Amino acid sequence: LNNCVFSYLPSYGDDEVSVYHPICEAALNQALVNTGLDSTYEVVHHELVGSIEADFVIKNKQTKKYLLIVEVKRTKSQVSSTRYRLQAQSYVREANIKVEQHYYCLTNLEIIDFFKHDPNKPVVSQQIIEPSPIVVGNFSDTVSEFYNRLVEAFQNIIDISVNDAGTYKSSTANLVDILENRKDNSTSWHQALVVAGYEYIRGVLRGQNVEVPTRDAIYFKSRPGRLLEEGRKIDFNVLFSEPEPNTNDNDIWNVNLLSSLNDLGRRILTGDELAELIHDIATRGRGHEGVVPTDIELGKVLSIISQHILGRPLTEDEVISDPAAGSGNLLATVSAGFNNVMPRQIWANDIETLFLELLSIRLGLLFPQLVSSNNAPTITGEDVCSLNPEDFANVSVVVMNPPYVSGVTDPAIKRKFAHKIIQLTGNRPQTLFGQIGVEALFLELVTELVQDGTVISAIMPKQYLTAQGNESKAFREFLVGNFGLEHIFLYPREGLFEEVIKDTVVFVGRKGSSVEEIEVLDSFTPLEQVDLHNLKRALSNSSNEQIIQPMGMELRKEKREELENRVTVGWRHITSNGRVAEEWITNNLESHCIRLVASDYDLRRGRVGNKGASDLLFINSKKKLWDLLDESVPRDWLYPALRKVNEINTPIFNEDATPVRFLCPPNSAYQDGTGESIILDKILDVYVDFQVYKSKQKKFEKSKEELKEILYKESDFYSSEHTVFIPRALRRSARAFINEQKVFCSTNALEVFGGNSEEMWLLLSWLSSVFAQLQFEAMAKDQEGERKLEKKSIQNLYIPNLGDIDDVLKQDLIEEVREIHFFDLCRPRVRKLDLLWAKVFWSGNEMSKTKEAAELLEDLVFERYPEGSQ
Ligand SMILES: Nc1ncnc2c1ncn2[C@@H]1O[C@H](CSCC[C@H](N)C(=O)O)[C@@H](O)[C@H]1O
Ligand SMILES: [Mn+2]
Repeated sequence: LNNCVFSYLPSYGDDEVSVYHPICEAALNQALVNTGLDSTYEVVHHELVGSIEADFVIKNKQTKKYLLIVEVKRTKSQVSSTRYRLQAQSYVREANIKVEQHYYCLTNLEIIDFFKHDPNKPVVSQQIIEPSPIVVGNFSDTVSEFYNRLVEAFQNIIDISVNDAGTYKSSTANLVDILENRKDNSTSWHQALVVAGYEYIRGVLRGQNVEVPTRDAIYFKSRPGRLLEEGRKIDFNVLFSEPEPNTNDNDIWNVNLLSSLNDLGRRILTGDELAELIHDIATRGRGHEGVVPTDIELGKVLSIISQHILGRPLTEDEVISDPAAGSGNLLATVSAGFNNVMPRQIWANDIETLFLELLSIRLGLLFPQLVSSNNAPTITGEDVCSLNPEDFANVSVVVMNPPYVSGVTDPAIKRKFAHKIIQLTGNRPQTLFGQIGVEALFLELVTELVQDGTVISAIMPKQYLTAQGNESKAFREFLVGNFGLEHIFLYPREGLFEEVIKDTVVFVGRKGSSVEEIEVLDSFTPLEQVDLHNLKRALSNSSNEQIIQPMGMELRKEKREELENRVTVGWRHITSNGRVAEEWITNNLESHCIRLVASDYDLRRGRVGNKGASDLLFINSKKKLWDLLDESVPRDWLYPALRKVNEINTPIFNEDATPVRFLCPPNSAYQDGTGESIILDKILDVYVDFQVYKSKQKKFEKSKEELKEILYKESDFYSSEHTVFIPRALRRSARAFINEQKVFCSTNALEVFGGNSEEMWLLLSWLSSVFAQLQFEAMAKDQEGERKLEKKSIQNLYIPNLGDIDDVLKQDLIEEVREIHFFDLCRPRVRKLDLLWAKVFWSGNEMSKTKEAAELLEDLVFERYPEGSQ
């Protein structure tokens, strides 16, 4: 009977996992029972698929293959969004051979969109399957009717998937086609959007009991000028402008397509569907791109933060602006969070004129009860460098996801922004130093353009927080200057093939202010899990003394003086990433480990080559000397050596690991009469002559007698079998190695010794894991550039209790070392070695705790050394 156990339907602001997921899960299960497919298929919540986690999969019990992937979102605008449709599609691409059928689904429960991934036709809107979009209802509906309809829709979708009976929606496809062919013709592009938009707008508005002109577009086919006038009576001036459609248009006067668009409007009741569809096609000369991909969850949080920095109500004359509006998603989301805004207070601008219509459509239908011929958003298609302070006079809040170009700045773009800033301020840009990015110039230009007190919220690459180039230094100077930084928001973002990523940040300023303490807001939780009601109240209750933390987040305060004085070095000190990692290590690793210093092992800095004559000790390190000497040195006098920690690149430190050699003559080479002493005399002779050759005065004083003694001494600093070596300085590779035979090590590495073969290989296996590396990055929480750790800090590393690993596993752990290289710290990946080690610490859950360490490591490394991720 579909008996519902739920008392309420969600609110858009409810935590997705806590509130939406149980409803969706109960419905999927019921759908399997109703059709009797529960004998064959199971519902799995949070299914790990490669490096990502799916909200729901319908999974075959016997084969473990995927019938259907279901991704849940909170809002209708999210379901319409190409970004989130690509995220859902990604699960099918990541599952590949584990797939039964290529069907996937995106839903906020109110609306279900149903798709079939086809690798030979990857464009999302080409993949919508009939009868999407399925309108289940609205969250203000009676729960039981709504729940029943949810169950029936899932039943339909499951039946179609299991039989591979899906059919691609043709109208969507026909409209995509029409627009793709008009992309390079602004006249016909616009003409198509006039007709299509008229029909879609009328559907959205009629479904919401808003009065619309009663005649359908096709009625005006012979008099299209009338279509323009009929549209203007609703609003959307920039859409309902010239040029008129042509009567002779071979594509747009199609009853089927036009009805379909009107119906689509009736179904969605939002401007989002059509706007996203247009944006996909228009944004094909990409880019067009900005700092982050579409993030509606972020936009919702930004809205709350903006209002809190504003610190007062927005009056009726005050405007909310996005000067590089793009798709309109961010402006639409942020605007919607201001109760009582009028359509006339929203201003969207973008240089790309192909976005004009879609911006009109999205933002005009945003407030469907209010939009009219006298009350509509302003939509402009101007380069920011053409705008003037007067254009921003009424602007009280700016939000932006500024243009970003992942590569090398176009100098003509650079110049165009710089001149405009010079013109406005009389001075060069505060940000234009080093290898400038357009995003910083854009932000600075907008800042100069607005009035004091204007709230400016900008999404920026996180590198700006922590990087040490002159461009990041100048940027932080800008932030605590004119920009009037008040708030820093740190959050995790979602990627196509990566669950969480901390590579972006939000900077919120109030122009011309100089607040004493700057807010730092850190979300430990993905933004979909943030209860928006809790956050609203946490920010506005946080008085002077008592700082109230929102759930899954920490709010802290930093003194401006501290950021001002730490502008060259960076603001890494403000992030919590190092603290949580220290906590994670303590709650998960410490009980089963001991500190290296407590253990039986000895620690010692590499001894070789500390007291000069490096070029002789490492006979083959210098090419010109070696071109001379190579024919003169017996191969068995050469021992594998470490000078620069860089030259090894493998866990096994032997002759095959490195070409670098140390010169160790045998004992008989030092006594007189033998042939060995002869061989050595020859060598030293040629060495002396080359030192002359290199000398400007053709002089070298030091005798063979002395060189003999140095070589004899340094020979005694060899490293015993099964030493494990720790580089003192690393950039990007997780480096640790072991030797099997006698080697020589420079001062550039730390030596660990004392154990036996097995104890030593196990320690190497540990050092090669994400867990040991995590600990290193934690000790280095206050560093930039290379990670430099000496005996002092490494003494304190936690190493696993020897008597805690089972003998089979010990054998698996050592073995695994034999089949790895050095993992990339900027992009760690969970692998057998880590999972193996995970068995020592956890029964629940190996994968998920190993996946956490990996993510924490990645985030810490991104702070210390960004460039490895670009
Ligand atoms: N020089 C310039 N002046 C004004 N706007 C610009 C610009 N260069 C790029 N832009 C715009 O900056 C935008 C990046 S932001 C991407 C917008 C995103 N869809 C959203 O909802 O926020 C692009 O749309 C691009 O057209
Ligand atoms: Mn979800």
